[PDB]
Amino acid sequence: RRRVIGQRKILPDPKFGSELLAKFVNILMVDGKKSTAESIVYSALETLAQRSGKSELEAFEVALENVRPTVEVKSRRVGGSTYQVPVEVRPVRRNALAMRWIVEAARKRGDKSMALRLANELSDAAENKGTAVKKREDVHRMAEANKAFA
Amino acid sequence: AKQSMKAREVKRVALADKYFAKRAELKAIISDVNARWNAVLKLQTLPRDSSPSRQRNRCRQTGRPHGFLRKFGLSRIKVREAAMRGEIPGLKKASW
Amino acid sequence: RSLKKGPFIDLHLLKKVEKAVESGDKKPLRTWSRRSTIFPNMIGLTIAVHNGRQHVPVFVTDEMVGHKLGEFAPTRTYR
Amino acid sequence: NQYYGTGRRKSSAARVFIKPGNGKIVINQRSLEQYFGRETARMVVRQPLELVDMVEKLDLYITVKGGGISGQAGAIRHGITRALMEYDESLRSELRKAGFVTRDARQVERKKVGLRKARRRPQFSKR
Amino acid sequence: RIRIRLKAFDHRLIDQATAEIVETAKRTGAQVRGPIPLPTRKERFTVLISPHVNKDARDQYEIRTHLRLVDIVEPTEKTVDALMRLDLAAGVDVQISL
Amino acid sequence: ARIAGINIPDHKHAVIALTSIYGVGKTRSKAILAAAGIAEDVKISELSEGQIDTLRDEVAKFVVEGDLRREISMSIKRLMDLGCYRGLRHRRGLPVRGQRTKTNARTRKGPRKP
Amino acid sequence: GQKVHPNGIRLGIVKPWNSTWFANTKEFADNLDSDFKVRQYLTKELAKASVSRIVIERPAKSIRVTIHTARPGIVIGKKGEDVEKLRKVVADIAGVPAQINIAEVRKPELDAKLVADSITSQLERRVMFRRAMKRAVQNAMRLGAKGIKVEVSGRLGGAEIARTEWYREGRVPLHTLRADIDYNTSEAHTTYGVIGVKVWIFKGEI
RNA sequence: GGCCGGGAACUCAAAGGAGACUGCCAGUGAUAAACUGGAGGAAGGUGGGGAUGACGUCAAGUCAUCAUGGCCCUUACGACCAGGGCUACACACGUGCUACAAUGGCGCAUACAAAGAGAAGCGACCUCGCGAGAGCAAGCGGACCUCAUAAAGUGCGUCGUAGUCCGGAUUGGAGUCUGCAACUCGACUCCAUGAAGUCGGAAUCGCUAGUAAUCGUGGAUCAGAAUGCCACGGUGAAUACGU
Ligand SMILES: [Mg+2]
Ligand SMILES: [Mg+2]
Ligand SMILES: [Mg+2]
Ligand SMILES: [Mg+2]
Ligand SMILES: [Mg+2]
Ligand SMILES: [Mg+2]
Ligand SMILES: [Mg+2]
Ligand SMILES: [Mg+2]
Ligand SMILES: [Mg+2]
Repeated sequence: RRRVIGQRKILPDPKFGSELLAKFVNILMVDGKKSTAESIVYSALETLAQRSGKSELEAFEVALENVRPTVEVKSRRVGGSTYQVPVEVRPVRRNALAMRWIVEAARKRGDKSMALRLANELSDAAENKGTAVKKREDVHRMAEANKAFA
Repeated sequence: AKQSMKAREVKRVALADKYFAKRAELKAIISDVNARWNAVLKLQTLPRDSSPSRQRNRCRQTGRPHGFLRKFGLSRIKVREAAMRGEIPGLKKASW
Repeated sequence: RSLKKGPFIDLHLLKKVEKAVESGDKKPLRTWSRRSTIFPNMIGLTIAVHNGRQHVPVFVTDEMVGHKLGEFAPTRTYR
Repeated sequence: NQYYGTGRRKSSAARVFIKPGNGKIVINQRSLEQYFGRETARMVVRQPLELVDMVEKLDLYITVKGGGISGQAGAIRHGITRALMEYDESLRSELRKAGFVTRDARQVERKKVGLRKARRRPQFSKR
Repeated sequence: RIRIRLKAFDHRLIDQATAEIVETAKRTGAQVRGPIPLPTRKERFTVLISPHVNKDARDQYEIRTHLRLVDIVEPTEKTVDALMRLDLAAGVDVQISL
Repeated sequence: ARIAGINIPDHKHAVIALTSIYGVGKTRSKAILAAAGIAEDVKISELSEGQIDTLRDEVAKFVVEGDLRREISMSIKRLMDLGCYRGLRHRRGLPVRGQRTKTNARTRKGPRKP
Repeated sequence: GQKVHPNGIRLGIVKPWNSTWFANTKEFADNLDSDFKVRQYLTKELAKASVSRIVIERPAKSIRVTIHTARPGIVIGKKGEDVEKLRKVVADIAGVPAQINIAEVRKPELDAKLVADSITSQLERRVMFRRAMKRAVQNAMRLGAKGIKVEVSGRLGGAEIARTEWYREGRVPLHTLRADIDYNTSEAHTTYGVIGVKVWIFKGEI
């Protein structure tokens, strides 16, 4: 409300040193088990970076580039009616949502081990193939379909 | 409190001491692995209320069978009530 | 039934039941020591166990020994 | 000659001994790696070092206790950067500039009465 | 070679008893080990404040049992009795041992 | 192989497989191996002849499959036909371990009977 | 109902304990019981003694029992007679060598317990409940002090519906730990109902 | 082996003291209050959290803690004893614990903590026991001794997505211990049995940081029945445009 927090500075990626990558590990992290998280992020970040051949953060970026929404609808209760109005998503949010979607979808990929799942979803994303990108499509389709209010 | 009950406790106290205190030993004795004696094991039948696990402390001040604190020997209520007037030494609102 | 070593019972039933052993079977045995284990001496005897309401005609049986005279007299009334 | 640095965080007391010589690192009478080896921990310890040369700079004697893994590690890093000031009161400006000289006043909160975990308020549901 | 277990409820009091035992003992031979503090055991007490219902009430009290070590090194003939000539304060508690 | 009857566990380690034998758990299964002279990781299926032979022969000691599920019901009856609180409970679909009936007992009685 | 007990919330500072004596967990329990038995007896046997406080120290198997009465004369008796009398009883009631010292009083109109115990007594005397309030206040505020607050519970005048009365002069910051307030109560057993009483006397800040 | 002299440095212990005031800097604000950043500093904007709850509101709760006006019971609404009941079960509602697993299970190896409890107690060592536990018996009224070899975790290996080495309810057989006393109705151990459960509708709850989440630890009551309550520390997030 009146408050004005902001962006809680996150500790840079250890094996690398990228703030973005760092928060990506937290999103996947669970029960405050930060170690277990990294043990999964890298293992899958490697099995993929290998195939792509290019540096992790590149294949990583590309993957996100697809699962990157530009606009989304924001609920608004104005006039005894909840009108769904779309709006361009800020830069920071874009990366966040993407990462969140990637994991949330990767976690439920029915594979064998989280690592493998993550690796796959991360790939499929880099070419609108997995569920991550799917979300963005449904979200982006939400907008425009409400562009009237936009 | 219940006067009747209040005194009920007292009797169980005396008995437990005036008897088992120097008799209950029988257990670790003839009722334990040495020579465990069905006969002696049937003898314990006489005191009953002499058993220790028959008291209920009760608030010394009042008698509340529940709210109790071995330390002060008072009921959860009296403790607070007295502790405030400074009747209890070294006891005050704890915080940290 | 856990009682480690030593089938416990009340002195009452003992002194009374033993008399039955010799005097032979006869009238029941008004007893409240439902927490006492059954013995082969009272085997097929005429006993009686309380249960809040009154007593019940309990009769010892072969296997019916290592148990308590109480686990044969239901207490709570249910439909 | 020899220097000492306290350092502590999250109930984690550490004792560092800045001493000139290559770059040995022995914590609690054990190797740096025999404690944090192959773990994301043995990095913070070197942070103050990696920031002003090490391995070929000097060797300190670490003696930490109380706390935990991240606690120990974080604590030691404090003692080190702390003692460093003794050997050179100038490099501080930089150590501080990187959030080192400071002490994480962050500490587990006591479980308040009424709640379920210092903050966790049990659901009441029925309104 | 003689230990003195000093126990008081309030530090203000205990300190006096200590500074006293040591003060006098210093002029009777013994060099004394020193007025050591030692950890303070504090028993806490949580208890319901309101009678009947209202579990989310409760109230917390505590008892800080302060203590000191003392322990006089190189005791003396007069020293021992020199303590009888000085031993008051009801709030404090002593336990001289070997 | 039948081993004790029907039950033909394969692939799974000898220990974890043997447990399939109606009447044995991690304990009885883990011991029967060494006692017979069989490892743990050993796949009952991959095992050589004798490596399965001894099994049956040794498992013949403790009661299993039929006999167990068989006599096990007899003990339940012994007390039921007796008339003790225990048996009485079974013939009423109520817990004997002395649990609460007014609530939680779906495992004993079953799903709601509204 | 809220508001924490002042003398209790100040048991650490600006306010001394009424029973300063050490004791271990074992006998600490019983140690209070006696402390209790002696107090009531010392209170009953000393009705019109006008006693306010009653500290209790327990040294080596000995007892202190420092009485703070407004009328020591009676408490003393013919050449320490009354006092000596009590002492014996206490020692017996506690089963140990008990003593008893008398303490005067810095104006009763300024002591909590007193102003209370008194203001309540008046009620039983069929005095206008309201009058007692103001009466006690006027004095306290006059004999000194910087603040006072009298409070009579319900059933005033004998109304079918009990109602607590207010009234208070001077500043009485109960929120200030470093304020020192002489607070005490006393129930007035009327011909038809009890009547609680609470007195708040603020003498000085620090 | 701080083990021994020895050393009071360091950690710590615990009494006293210093330190933070929007005090200083600049900017917006009338050259106010303030706000917003910056410096310095362990900490910066009532530093974190406690304690502290105005006048009063609900004839809110409590004559079962206690006290008490009134009204009632006085070989009876009073008092004693054994057994039983308060643990009933076809249901429904609230609060919780443990699961549905591979961020996991299982085996072995193995690292870091805090806070507390204790002479009718904590109880080691060694002996026996599959184990609960038993025998003998030291030490400690306690920074000496004991409760007490923290869990997650880290290494290696196994498992292979299976109602599955998941999950444990249920029940059967046999036992340990507490107390006269374990049927009704204790806790736990051993073997066996191995359900539902595959992340849960409408709806709904808590939480803004050492918080949530998660993992262990102690205590009160107490002979003996904690997943409750109170408390401790390990690891350790996400998000906050805006009303
Ligand atoms: Mg009464
Ligand atoms: Mg009891
Ligand atoms: Mg915690
Ligand atoms: Mg305030
Ligand atoms: Mg009402
Ligand atoms: Mg009455
Ligand atoms: Mg109940
Ligand atoms: Mg205990
Ligand atoms: Mg316990």
